[PDB]
Amino acid sequence: ITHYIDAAQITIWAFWLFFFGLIIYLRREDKREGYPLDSDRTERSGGRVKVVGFPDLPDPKTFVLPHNGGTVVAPRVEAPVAVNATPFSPAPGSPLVPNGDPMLSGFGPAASPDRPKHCDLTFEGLPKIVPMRVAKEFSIAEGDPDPRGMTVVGLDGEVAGTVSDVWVDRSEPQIRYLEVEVAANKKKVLLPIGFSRFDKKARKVKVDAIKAAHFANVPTLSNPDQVTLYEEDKVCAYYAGGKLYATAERAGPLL
Amino acid sequence: PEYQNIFTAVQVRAPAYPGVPLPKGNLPRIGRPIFSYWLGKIGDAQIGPIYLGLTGTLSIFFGLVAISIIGFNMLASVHWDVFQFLKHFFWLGLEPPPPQYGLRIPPLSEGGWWLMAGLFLTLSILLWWVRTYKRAEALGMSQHLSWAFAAAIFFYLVLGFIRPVMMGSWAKAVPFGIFPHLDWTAAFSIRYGNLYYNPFHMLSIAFLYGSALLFAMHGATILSVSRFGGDREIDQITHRGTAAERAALFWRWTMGFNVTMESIHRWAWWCAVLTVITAGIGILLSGTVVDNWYLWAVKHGMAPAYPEVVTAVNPYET
Amino acid sequence: CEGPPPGTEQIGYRGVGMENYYNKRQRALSIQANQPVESLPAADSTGPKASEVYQNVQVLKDLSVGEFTRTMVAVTTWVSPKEGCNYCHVPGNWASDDIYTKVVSRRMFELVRAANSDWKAHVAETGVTCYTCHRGNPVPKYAWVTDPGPKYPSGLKPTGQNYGSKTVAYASLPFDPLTPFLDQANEIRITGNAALAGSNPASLKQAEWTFGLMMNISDSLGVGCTFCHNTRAFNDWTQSTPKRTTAWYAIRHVRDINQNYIWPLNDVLPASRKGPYGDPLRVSCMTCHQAVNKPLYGAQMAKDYPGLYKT
Amino acid sequence: SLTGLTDDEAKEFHAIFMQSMYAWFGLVVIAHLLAWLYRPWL
Amino acid sequence: LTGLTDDEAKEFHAIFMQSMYAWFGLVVIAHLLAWLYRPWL
Amino acid sequence: TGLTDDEAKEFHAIFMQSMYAWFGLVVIAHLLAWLYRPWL
Amino acid sequence: MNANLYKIWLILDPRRVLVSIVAFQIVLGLLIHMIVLSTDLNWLDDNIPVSYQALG
Amino acid sequence: MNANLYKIWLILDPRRVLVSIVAFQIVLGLLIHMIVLSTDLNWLDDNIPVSYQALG
Amino acid sequence: AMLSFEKKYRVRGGTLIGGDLFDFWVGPFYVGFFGVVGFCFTLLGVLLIVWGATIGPTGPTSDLQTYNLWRISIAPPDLSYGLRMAPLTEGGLWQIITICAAGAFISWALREVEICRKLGIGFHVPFAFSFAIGAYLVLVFVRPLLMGAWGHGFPYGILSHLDWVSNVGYQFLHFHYNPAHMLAISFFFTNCLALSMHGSLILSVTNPQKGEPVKTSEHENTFFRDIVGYSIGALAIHRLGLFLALSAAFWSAVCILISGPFWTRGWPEWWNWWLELPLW
Ligand code: BCL
Ligand code: BCL
Ligand code: BCL
Ligand code: BCL
Ligand SMILES: CC[C@H]1c2cc3[nH]c4c(c3C)C(=O)[C@H](C(=O)OC)c4c3nc(cc4[nH]c(cc(n2)[C@@H]1C)c(C(C)=O)c4C)[C@@H](C)[C@@H]3CCC(=O)OC/C=C(/C)CCC[C@H](C)CCC[C@H](C)CCCC(C)C
Ligand SMILES: CC[C@H]1c2cc3[nH]c4c(c3C)C(=O)[C@H](C(=O)OC)c4c3nc(cc4[nH]c(cc(n2)[C@@H]1C)c(C(C)=O)c4C)[C@@H](C)[C@@H]3CCC(=O)OC/C=C(\C)CCC[C@H](C)CCC[C@H](C)CCCC(C)C
Ligand SMILES: CCCCCCCCCCCCCCCC(=O)OC[C@H](COP(=O)(O)OCCN)OC(=O)CCCCCCCCCCCCCCC
Ligand SMILES: COC(C)(C)C/C=C/C(C)=C/C=C/C(C)=C/C=C/C(C)=C/C=C\C=C(C)\C=C\C=C(C)\C=C\C=C(C)\C=C\CC(C)(C)OC
Ligand SMILES: [Ca+2]
Ligand SMILES: [Ca+2]
Ligand SMILES: [Fe+3]
Ligand SMILES: [Mg+2]
Repeated sequence: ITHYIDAAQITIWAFWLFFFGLIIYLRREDKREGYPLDSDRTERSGGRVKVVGFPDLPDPKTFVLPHNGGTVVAPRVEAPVAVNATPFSPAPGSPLVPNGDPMLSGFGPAASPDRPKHCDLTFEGLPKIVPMRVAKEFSIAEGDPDPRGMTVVGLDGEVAGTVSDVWVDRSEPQIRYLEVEVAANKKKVLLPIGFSRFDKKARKVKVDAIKAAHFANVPTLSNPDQVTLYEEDKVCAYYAGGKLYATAERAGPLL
Repeated sequence: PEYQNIFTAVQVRAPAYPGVPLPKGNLPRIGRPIFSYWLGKIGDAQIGPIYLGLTGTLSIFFGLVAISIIGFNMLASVHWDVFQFLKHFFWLGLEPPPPQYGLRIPPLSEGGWWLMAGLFLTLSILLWWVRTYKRAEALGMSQHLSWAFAAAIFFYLVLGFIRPVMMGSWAKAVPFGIFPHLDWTAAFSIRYGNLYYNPFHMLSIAFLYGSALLFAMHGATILSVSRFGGDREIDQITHRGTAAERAALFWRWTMGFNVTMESIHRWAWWCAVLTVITAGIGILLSGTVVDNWYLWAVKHGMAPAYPEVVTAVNPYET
Repeated sequence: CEGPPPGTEQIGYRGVGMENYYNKRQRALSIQANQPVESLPAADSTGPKASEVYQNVQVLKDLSVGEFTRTMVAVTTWVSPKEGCNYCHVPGNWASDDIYTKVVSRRMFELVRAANSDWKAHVAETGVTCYTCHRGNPVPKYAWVTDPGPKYPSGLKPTGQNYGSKTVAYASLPFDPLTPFLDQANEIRITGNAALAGSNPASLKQAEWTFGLMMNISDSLGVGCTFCHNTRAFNDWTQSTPKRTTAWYAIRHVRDINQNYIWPLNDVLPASRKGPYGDPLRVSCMTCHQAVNKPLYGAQMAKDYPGLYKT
Repeated sequence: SLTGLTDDEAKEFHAIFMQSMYAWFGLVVIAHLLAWLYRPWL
Repeated sequence: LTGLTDDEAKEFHAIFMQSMYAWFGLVVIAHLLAWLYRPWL
Repeated sequence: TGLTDDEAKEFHAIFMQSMYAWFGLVVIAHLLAWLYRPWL
Repeated sequence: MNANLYKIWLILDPRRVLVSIVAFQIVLGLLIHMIVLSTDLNWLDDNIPVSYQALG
Repeated sequence: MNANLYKIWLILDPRRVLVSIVAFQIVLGLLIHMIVLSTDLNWLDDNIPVSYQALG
Repeated sequence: AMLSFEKKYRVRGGTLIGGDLFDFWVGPFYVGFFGVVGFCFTLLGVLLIVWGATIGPTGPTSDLQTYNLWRISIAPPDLSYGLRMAPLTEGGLWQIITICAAGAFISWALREVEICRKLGIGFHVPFAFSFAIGAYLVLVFVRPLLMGAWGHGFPYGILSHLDWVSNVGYQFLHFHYNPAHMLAISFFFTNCLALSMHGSLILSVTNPQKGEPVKTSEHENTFFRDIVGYSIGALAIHRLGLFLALSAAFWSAVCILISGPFWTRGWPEWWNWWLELPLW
């Protein structure tokens, strides 16, 4: 006997039903941050219309933090935060332009959310990211130079200061920040390893993100022996603003 | 110029971590950890320690027996000549039993060793699955790894056990050998009328390509935000930072939508898992349900048609 | 490693990917190494027939004495040029059959006449001479015997595969497809004619034996699989090239040669012509083609020798 | 100045650059003459 | 600009040219020997 | 490198004698080889 | 040529141009030699002045 | 040439330059020998002055 | 609309070409010069694909014209056209769509560079996307050029390009033995394993067993040391995943680039250099 329907055809159709169900599941999970959307439709509706697209948002999940750190929920209602910028044009879809000195505006690649004002912790409950002054069990791996005492140069090759310490991850041993004693003001500021190139034979750290004089305004730590999530983002974002803001040419275009 | 965060320029050292303490009933870990400078250039310099209870000890014993039976038979097939074993290594193999034996345990001289290696490798893998399950349980972690491992085991089982049993013959299973298992792969497509026309083969390719697409995207995305600590995905997930915001906006502005730091790992999980689910289903249907995938595709209207520029008289017709 | 550009030829419809690539410098040197020996001047075709002039002519009966002498000169250059006429002849007695080379040669004449007259579905009008196989050597360079493969210990049965073998072009596929398919006549087809399972008992290992034979065939002709197949449907004659039809008859031709011409000569051949299993050196695609799609790049030698055709 | 060179330094680089390029171009012409005399291609 | 003094760049140039000229000399000898044995043009 | 100017003179002296010594062996081996199996 | 052409090095990096020329030329030289060898002008395998493999 | 050509070493790093030359030359020498060995100029398998395997 | 945290990142500038002229978004999409340029290439290419489906291989009235999604095929020219432009109905349509595709892809990558400049992030993603583009260009530009005809490109058809892959592969008898292909596949498989391991680990520590708090960096490292005696690290797994995926694309491009231009015999026979070493 012959039939057009066969088991291979049945099974492939069954797969499509599963797969489209899976995609809808995934798109819901994708909306646990950043939704509902900031639109001009919600503004004029007086907030009546929430823009969420399809599928709609999932019910909130809870993240229980260790060491009695509290509970995080997702999705969550997050308060609007003023933008320190003015639109270049009033038309929708236009960019904005930072107010004041761009490096210091907290806008564009200088921007960042306000992370929590407590430190990431080791499993045992100590501050995770700390200078080698504090975690004395750490050493420099034999074969590699000690960054302490190296001179830090900005994007234009001028001396910004000297490395005064190294900040390490106690959970997963690696350098996360260099501590820079800034020549101009004698403050000690963090420098993320992600923005640092070593010139080993010269014992120099090169920082392409900012000029030497920009080190004077790197955001400062409340406590010299630990760093909060909040301060980590403020530090890293300040260097990143330099990628677009630190010189005029960086605005573009090429042509 | 900028630091790309591909290689660690300056490593630091601390006393080796012995690991998160395990609950009562777990055995103490074994090994004195060492440090590799060159591994420390690309990743973690620490090697060891390792956990080894009953599950893993049994797994490793079964697995070494299986591997040794294969290597032994390869060397015997060049008459113990170690130099010819190195010459022909990629060609040598441990061969499935002849078709005359069906699914019966075949003689030691002609297929018994294949059947024993498949049995003992399979038990070794199943026990390794239990190991991945137990190691998550002892740390209080969920079982995502063992579920994905089970999907790969499903495909492996279909190749060497389920389909051969359904088809009535160990001779239809896979040989243990480098080039021999490539012969088997090509011959399987030939025998079943071109695996390109198997729709679960097409899906498995979409998901294998998609896995490389997604790890290239995600790997590169995270390194581009590692300057903001984006590689620390636990705290970016509980406490969204500018790493996670910039990652999502890069993709939203590029292609119109984006995921979250947690949910990209769900996309990645399913893409990889569906590679081997669809692969198992595709092989499971070959020979049992569909005997010629090209003709199955003709029947369901899928095969392209071309202007005829070559053609051959069938001498069986003449 | 080779250097670009390769020579190229389109075989199938644009975009189907049926294309041939070859190395130009190796092709030119192959052509030089596959030169055909210039035909002898035409002989007088008159006078009494060899059937009535000579004492023991059993095959070349109807040639004139001139054409017969010319034929003997030709086979001497093609088969035994270093040794000369008496490679096949008892000194002082041309009629005598008391030398194994003459008995073999008599049957070789029948082989060639049968190929040129009865197997044109394969060799067309080009045909074959003694030279096609022998190339000036008494023992053809590319004859074959059943291959025992590497030694195993006595308690393990050889698999017949999983070994680096030139015979299947260095794959680990079953390395002796010559004995089961070009001597014996095992079934080559494994592909089903219905989409759904239920009527095709062929096996994956049979697919591998067939694949091994197809490696040997391709290597023997210096071609890829698309010389004869559209590989989206290896079995489908309507999508194959006309070379596949020719190859089908060539397989049956080779079987006829080995079963009916070489094997019955085994007892008169010396032990030096036999493999470890006692079987005689015999014929494959490589013996004539010698890695070229047509022997001698298709040079038409046989047409100039009337004694190489039946009646 | 956009490259940090002085007007005196750019004059000096140009002089050496031009002489070195002309010398390299000279060797190129010599080789094409030999090539032309041995294997004319036009 | 390379951390080399004008006198250092002058000395390195003298040794560089004498060495490059000497290497080129061996190349000519070798190509002379090769041309005598197997002329390729 | 850290070598003084005299440390380069000394190393260069031993290096050149060593390399020349090695090169003398290669010539003898190639003379022996040419006599046994001339390849040109 | 203009009298003030030397002012090009007040606007283009001398070291970048030199490296760029050097890289371009070595690549072009390799490209042209392989192009010429792929044609009838081929001087290696042209059996001229004589074929040396024919010597035995 | 020019009297002030030496100043190139104020522009290009002498050592790197040195090292690059040694690497290019060794690779070029391996490459050219291989290329010549794959042409009619092959001096190893040309049976000149004799074939030493024909002696066996 | 914008993500609820997005407005503070929508900065002016960072373009490579265009400046204020095209420096704007359209809904979620950033546009810019390469958005406009890429949009034109993209819309043209797609519409020429639909036009090619509309007329089929031999005209819209023949039995070969089809809108069946699996059977639509736009094919390259005959090899006899060499490096010339074929007539539109004889493969030239494929050639124009190819140029559109390359321009769409490259414009997409440069748009990605402008987005990285706005966000002040590294350039890893457009760098990585360049490997996929490079493989596509090996397939339709470098390898066809080295063999002398644009007709060596693959056809634009969902199933018809699988026929191309099959017939190009079997030109080399047993393509599995291509050494760069074996290496590339090893990277594809290893990448899929690594991706499932990485996805699993992040989800299992952020979604632990009921009653458990979110797990730590120490748990992540401990977990794979417990299974395999080694942990590569949370930064390095992303280095590794990028290395495996780019290596898979790179050795793919190499493996097709040598198939024809640098090797013409069967692929198993390449391994005879090994078998023929005078050691055995
Ligand atoms: C017809 C074909 C000809 C022939 C004609 C040619 C011609 C013409 C020439 C050669 C040249 C050479 N030929 Mg030849 N050649 C023939 C057959 C041979 C055979 C053989 C077995 O048949 C051998 C082995 C040689 C060998 C050689 C070399 C002696 C020489 C190339 C040296 C070089 O590359 O400098 C490399 C350059 C350097 C500056 C090397 C510097 C040394 C440094 C210090 C090495 C340090 C080690 C290094 C740092 C290691 C790297 C670090 C790693 C990480 C380990 N020829 C025949 C008979 N040959 C050339 C020559 O003689 O040059 C003068 C040359 O001009
Ligand atoms: C026709 C074919 C020839 C032949 C002609 C050649 C030619 C020509 C040469 C060799 C050379 C060598 N041959 Mg041979 N060779 C043949 C067959 C063999 C066989 C064999 C099993 O058949 C063996 C194992 C060897 C072994 C050797 C080594 C002794 C040597 C390579 C040394 C090296 O690489 O140093 C590299 C290491 C360094 C540079 C480090 C620095 C120096 C150190 C201290 C060297 C150690 C001392 C050295 C081994 C002493 C041996 C020198 C003798 C005079 C041979 N030959 C035959 C019969 N052979 C070469 C040689 O003799 O060099 C002197 C050489 O020129
Ligand atoms: C029939 C075809 C011809 C042929 C005709 C051409 C023509 C025409 C030219 C070459 C040129 C070159 N040929 Mg050719 N060439 C042939 C066969 C060869 C073979 C061979 C194994 O068969 C070799 C290895 C060479 C090698 C070379 C190089 C010496 C040179 C280009 C190098 C480069 O990229 O410059 C890039 C390097 C730089 C820019 C460095 C800058 C200056 C430095 C400091 C000097 C380097 C040394 C210099 C090359 C000295 C050699 C000059 C001689 C006159 C050759 N040719 C044959 C037989 N060839 C070209 C040349 O000589 O340019 C002057 C050139 O015009
Ligand atoms: C009989 C046939 C042969 C065979 C013949 C060949 C041939 C011939 C080729 C391969 C190629 C590959 N083969 Mg193979 N191969 C065989 C069997 C195998 C098996 C197996 C399990 O047996 C596997 C694992 C592989 C694996 C591979 C990969 C290494 C490689 C494909 C990946 C690639 O190119 O990425 C690179 C990725 C790309 C090229 C994609 C580019 C994407 C572009 C830049 C963006 C597109 C955007 C898109 C249009 C957007 C649409 C938007 C939406 C509509 C919204 N092959 C057999 C034995 N194989 C191919 C290769 O290496 O190509 C380079 C190739 O040409
Ligand atoms: C999503 C689908 C993909 C996938 C998923 C996947 N695979 C997985 C997992 C997952 C989620 C695991 O959790 C599991 C794993 O543990 O990975 C780290 C596994 C795994 N995937 C593996 C391999 C693998 N997966 C493959 C594929 C894939 N895996 C997919 C593409 C491939 C391919 C592509 O062919 C291979 C080759 C192993 C690394 C591991 C399963 C290991 C296992 O079962 O081990 C038991 C078997 C043995 C043979 C044990 C032998 C013991 C060793 C020889 C060590 C010897 C020790 C001895 C004490 C030495 C003493 C010597 C003295 C001298 C000192
Ligand atoms: C290099 C490792 C892997 C990789 C990485 C990679 N790919 C990437 C990226 C990266 C890092 C991106 O950033 C980029 C992206 O934005 O992804 C969301 C992209 C991407 N990789 C994509 C596809 C993709 N990548 C693949 C592969 C891979 N990408 C690798 C294996 C494949 C395979 C394997 O086949 C495909 C199908 C897209 C999702 C996206 C690029 C989107 C883009 O360029 O948009 C512009 C173009 C269009 C909107 C359509 C253009 C239409 C053409 C003008 C006409 C069509 C012509 C085409 C040639 C026809 C083909 C027909 C048949 C073959 C069916
Ligand atoms: C051919 C037939 C189809 C073939 C398809 C095969 C699919 C199964 C094979 C793979 C096995 C996966 C096992 C693990 C699963 C898992 O792990 O899911 C659990 C995790 C959640 O865990 P957590 O991280 O939240 O917390 C961990 C703490 N316990 O993820 C998911 O919820 C994924 C969501 C499931 C996907 C939904 C699909 C719905 C389809 C609906 C179709 C409707 C059509 C109706 C038509 C009438
Ligand atoms: C001499 O060698 C020594 C001793 C030194 C050690 C060296 C060992 C070496 C070199 C080993 C090399 C091994 C290699 C190269 C292996 C390559 C293997 C490959 C590529 C394998 C690929 C695929 C194989 C598969 C998928 C096989 C699957 C088989 C299965 C699933 C069989 C299951 C069988 C079962 C469950 C049997 C049950 C028996 C029953 C219950 C039915 O009994 C009645
Ligand atoms: Ca010449
Ligand atoms: Ca010689
Ligand atoms: Fe991740
Ligand atoms: Mg096999």
